Amino acid sequence: YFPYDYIYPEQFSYMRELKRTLDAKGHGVLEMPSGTGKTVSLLALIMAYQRAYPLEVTKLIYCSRTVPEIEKVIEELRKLLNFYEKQEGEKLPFLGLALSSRKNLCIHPEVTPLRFGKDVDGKCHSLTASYVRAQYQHDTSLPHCRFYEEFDAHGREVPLPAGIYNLDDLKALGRRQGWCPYFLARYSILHANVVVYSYHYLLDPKIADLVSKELARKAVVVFDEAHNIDNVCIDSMSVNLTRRTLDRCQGNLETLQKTVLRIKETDEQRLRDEYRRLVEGLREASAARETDAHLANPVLPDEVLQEAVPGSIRTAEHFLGFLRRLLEYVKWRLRVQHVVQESPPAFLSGLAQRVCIQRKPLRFCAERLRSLLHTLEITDLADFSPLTLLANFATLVSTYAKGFTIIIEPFDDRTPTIANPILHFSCMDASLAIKPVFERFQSVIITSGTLSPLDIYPKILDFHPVTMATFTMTLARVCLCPMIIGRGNDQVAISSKFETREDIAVIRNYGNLLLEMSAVVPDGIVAFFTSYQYMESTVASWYEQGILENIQRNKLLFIETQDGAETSVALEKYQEACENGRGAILLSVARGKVSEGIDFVHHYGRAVIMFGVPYVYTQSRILKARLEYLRDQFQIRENDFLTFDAMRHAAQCVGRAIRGKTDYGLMVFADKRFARGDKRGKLPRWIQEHLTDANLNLTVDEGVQVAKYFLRQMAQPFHREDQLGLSLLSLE
Amino acid sequence: MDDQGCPRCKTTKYRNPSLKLMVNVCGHTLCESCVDLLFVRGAGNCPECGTPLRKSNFRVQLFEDPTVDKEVEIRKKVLKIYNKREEDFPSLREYNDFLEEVEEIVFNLTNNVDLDNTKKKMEIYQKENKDVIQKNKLKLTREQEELEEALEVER
Ligand code: SF4
Ligand SMILES: [Zn+2]
Ligand SMILES: [Zn+2]
Repeated sequence: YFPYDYIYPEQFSYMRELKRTLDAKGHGVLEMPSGTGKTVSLLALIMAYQRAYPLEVTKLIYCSRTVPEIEKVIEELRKLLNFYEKQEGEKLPFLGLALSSRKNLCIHPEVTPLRFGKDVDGKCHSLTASYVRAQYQHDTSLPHCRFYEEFDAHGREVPLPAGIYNLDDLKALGRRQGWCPYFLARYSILHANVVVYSYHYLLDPKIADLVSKELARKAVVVFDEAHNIDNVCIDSMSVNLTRRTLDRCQGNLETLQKTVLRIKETDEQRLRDEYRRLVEGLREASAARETDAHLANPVLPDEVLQEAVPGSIRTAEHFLGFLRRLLEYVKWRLRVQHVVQESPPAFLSGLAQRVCIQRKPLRFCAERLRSLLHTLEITDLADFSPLTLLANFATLVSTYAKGFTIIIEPFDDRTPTIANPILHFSCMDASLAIKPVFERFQSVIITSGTLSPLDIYPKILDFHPVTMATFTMTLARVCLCPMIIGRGNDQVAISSKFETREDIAVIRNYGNLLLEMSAVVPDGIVAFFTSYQYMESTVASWYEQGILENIQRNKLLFIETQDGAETSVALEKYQEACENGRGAILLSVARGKVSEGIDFVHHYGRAVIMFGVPYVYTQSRILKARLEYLRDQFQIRENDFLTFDAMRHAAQCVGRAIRGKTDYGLMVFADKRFARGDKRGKLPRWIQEHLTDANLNLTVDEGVQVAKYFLRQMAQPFHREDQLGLSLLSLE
Repeated sequence: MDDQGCPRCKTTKYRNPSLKLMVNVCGHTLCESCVDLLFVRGAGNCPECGTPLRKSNFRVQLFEDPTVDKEVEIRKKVLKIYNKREEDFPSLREYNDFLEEVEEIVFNLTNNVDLDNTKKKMEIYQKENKDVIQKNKLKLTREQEELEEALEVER
């Protein structure tokens, strides 16, 4: 038993769900809204299992979606370790591995404070296993990467580290006795009772290593916030190419020609000596760490990538074969970007007719390009990163162009103009990135609160026998207060799904309701719009009538920008004003950058405003191809897929202001489209406990009076309310 | 563009960026200006050696296809007599070891190697084989059967 939070009851329902998974042995779906303790109650049942002496093989890899939430999972798992470590008396060891790669890497001051992740890790690996593997020992070239050599020493040895560590625990241990996040991460993957990281590593058929053994029906995988999986399984394996990246790929390719040209006959013989070893060999020592950086296993739903380096017989012969893959690609890409065209067999069959080669050297050219510089290795990833984007695009053609498509949007179509052309090559059936995950492990359990419409869940085409919702029995319903404002028989103008600045009735209603809510909300207000086009037209219209000027009198304005550099500095100013002075207001987009995972609470933003249904632009041809393929599997579900993606992002912007129970958040759906759809693909605990009362056909005048009930009754819960259990589960 | 040279007129690339360039059989690049200028003066002779040009064997293009002279010759030698070898070898081989010789013999053929006379003796060896074209005829017949079958489903 884990004495901490009051008993609803809730752990009794989560205990039965974890028992049928091991018996049925399949994927399970569990609804865990943000209003219920999905961390204290979950981690209390998970360590009872870590002590499963009977259960022969028991694992957990647990993920999340943001780098702060990793740390959140850590700390919460810390304390439940604390208490029944105290309670059960004699403590058995533990490990939870927050495995953060790039952005949490290097302790050398020369390397660390350059801003990006990938390029600087290329400088790191170029130093470690490109200059100090080639120049294998020296005095200046072979840089003081001294604790990699300390890893060499204690990787020969056997330590036993203590427990689950933070991200900064491993940097502080970097200073003291913990070594490299990567390499200690390797030694601790060798035995780890719990590794916590992001699910983007597993759901990416490229550099995914599965960090598992050869067992295909063992281990336990637990996902977190896996509601938005339809796009991750497609955007991960998606590849693209622009004229700017293609121009740099051709410029850096000429530098490689001058490297081989200046090689005489003595050094040239050493390059051909390793070519024979790679053919007769198959377990090369370079497959331990350099595989994770370069394209590891692009054919994840198939087998591993290991061939007898085809398409090469000499060193200079491989350069001409790769040069034809660049001089012909620039001639085929520029000729198809003149007009619009969408045909998967146009690029697959067109490339084979021009370049008269086989599908074997074009498939393995990505791995051979990395091994080409391993022999000379005097290079570095800064000059190799533009060459990787071209080799990654060719890999998705020899064994993936038989089920994908090519979208060409050159002349003004959600893409840059003629100054920077771009082509699209994504997927449709979001199941190729999750099928190897279900086959490599035993059972995978996803935990999402906003994922409530389960009728559209078979989009992934995967079985799910474990299905259960969550109601959370609560005495006082002052936790949340969903409200729907849609004017009605007074103006009926509140929706704008295909209108820009043609009318001023809907824009005026959005400013009149927001101005009144800015004086009654006790803290901050976190509003969201539809897209970037309708958001800029609404703010610009308030400058003429004089609506945004009155908002500046009370709260401070915060609008999401476009660049990622000015976005991080804008959120820090919002968190400082809401905690020190008066809570400000957020005017962003439902799919912007403050909607992925901010975890803002009461002292940051306890009010949620939704301006219309957050739909998507289906007129674009980058999304129509993803929906056209659904008609081959589901004909009648051509419209329900758009409703799911619209209500999922709407609940995601709502399921963030509250985390425990005493947060008391407020959400507003100021749109008339929320009429009958609020009783189907919505939260089951909102229909019976909130949406039962008549509060859907409200207007601007009525929406303020209803909002006063949540802002006035909230002052009563102050001393004690729903306190059941008495730290003993009520003897249940 | 202007670094590869120009035969007769020599003053054409500096007059129009979108110039229509053509190729031949021996391995040269002549624009559309040198085609009409040489016909009114002579005929179809190579400006360097002696290659006759009788039939309309010119590939007109304005996208500047022959960028590098090394990569344009290896694409024509394979789709001539080496493309037909993609079927005879699999009928006797058993492992991926002889396919490296085909990729290697076409790389050195451009760099002036005496082994060019060796491959010419195999073309004159046997005079009865045909094939290749007979294989493409079966693929076209099966394609028309699928279109007719797909049309019946629509009906
Ligand atoms: S290995 Fe550990 S130390 Fe050496 S570069 Fe990468 S981080 Fe910096
Ligand atoms: Zn000319
Ligand atoms: Zn000639």
